[PDB]
Amino acid sequence: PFLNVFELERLLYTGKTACNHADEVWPGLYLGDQDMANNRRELRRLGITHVLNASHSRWRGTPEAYEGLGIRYLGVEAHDSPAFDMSIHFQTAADFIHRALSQPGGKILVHSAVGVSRSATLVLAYLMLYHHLTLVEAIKKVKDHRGIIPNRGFLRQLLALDRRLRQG
Amino acid sequence: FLNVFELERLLYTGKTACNHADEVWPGLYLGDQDMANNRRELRRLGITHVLNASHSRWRGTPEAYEGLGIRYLGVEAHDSPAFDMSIHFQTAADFIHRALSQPGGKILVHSAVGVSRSATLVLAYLMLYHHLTLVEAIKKVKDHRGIIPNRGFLRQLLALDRRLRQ
Repeated sequence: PFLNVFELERLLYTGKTACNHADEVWPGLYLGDQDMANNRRELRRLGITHVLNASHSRWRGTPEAYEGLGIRYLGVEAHDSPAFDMSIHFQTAADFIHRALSQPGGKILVHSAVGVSRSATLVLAYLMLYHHLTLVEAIKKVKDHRGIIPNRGFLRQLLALDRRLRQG
Repeated sequence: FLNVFELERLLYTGKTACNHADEVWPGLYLGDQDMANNRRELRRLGITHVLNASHSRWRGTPEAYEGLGIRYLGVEAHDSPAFDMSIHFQTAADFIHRALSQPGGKILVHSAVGVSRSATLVLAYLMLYHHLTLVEAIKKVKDHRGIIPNRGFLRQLLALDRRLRQ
């Protein structure tokens, strides 16, 4: 009927972290939630050219408005569970983000359902691979602008990426 | 360097709170030092009591509070897992209770950053006066303000929870 401080901590980490539906966390890189992904007017207003859905649903498929908005789309199916292997998506998502930003005027929304875990993981991987931030560095840069908390398993995967990169 | 558990605390403690204070319970605002110094906001919100869980004894009661009629209790706590907040649980929950028992009463419980020292007394108040368990108190508050008491305060609230629930 009682717990230890570690389980309390895990519960506390499910508290409020997100303040807006999306935040620019890197020049031209917005990180946000499903609402922003479905907000045609805001996607219009912000000049969104690429969308990376890190929570792609085979049921809902590619949002129908993105064609009318000129949006290049990449959905990856992913589940926000410490047991899920998000690393299968690191390089394909990073490359996508790189070529979105590489384009003059390019602007990308990376999103999940909440915008704090699946999506945040791929952004942090993108900064590690393409800008050579440490895992801790990328976390500090992103959390300056959006309260992120990748699940424990995604953090363990990002730590392993951090290890492998810093060696080579 | 940093293990995953350290990465978690860095992410969740080092985020930027959406607001300088949040109503986490009816008439109970939990927030930071900025809000404590925000005369405009204090008046707009109708704050009638302030509990400074980060009180320094060489500053007194904030001077502006008397003219506003704001009643003050300062708790001289440090945000350290070695600091025993438990000796203040009751005196703090009492003050909060009197504030909220007053018609129109509204309290600001604050600390430096509004995540640990102040949050700890808010949780203790909810357990003592509304008989919530620690976990219930946390679920009540966490979606309004992303609190995270330091591990030692969590241990002292676990001690309280067990005592109150025999």
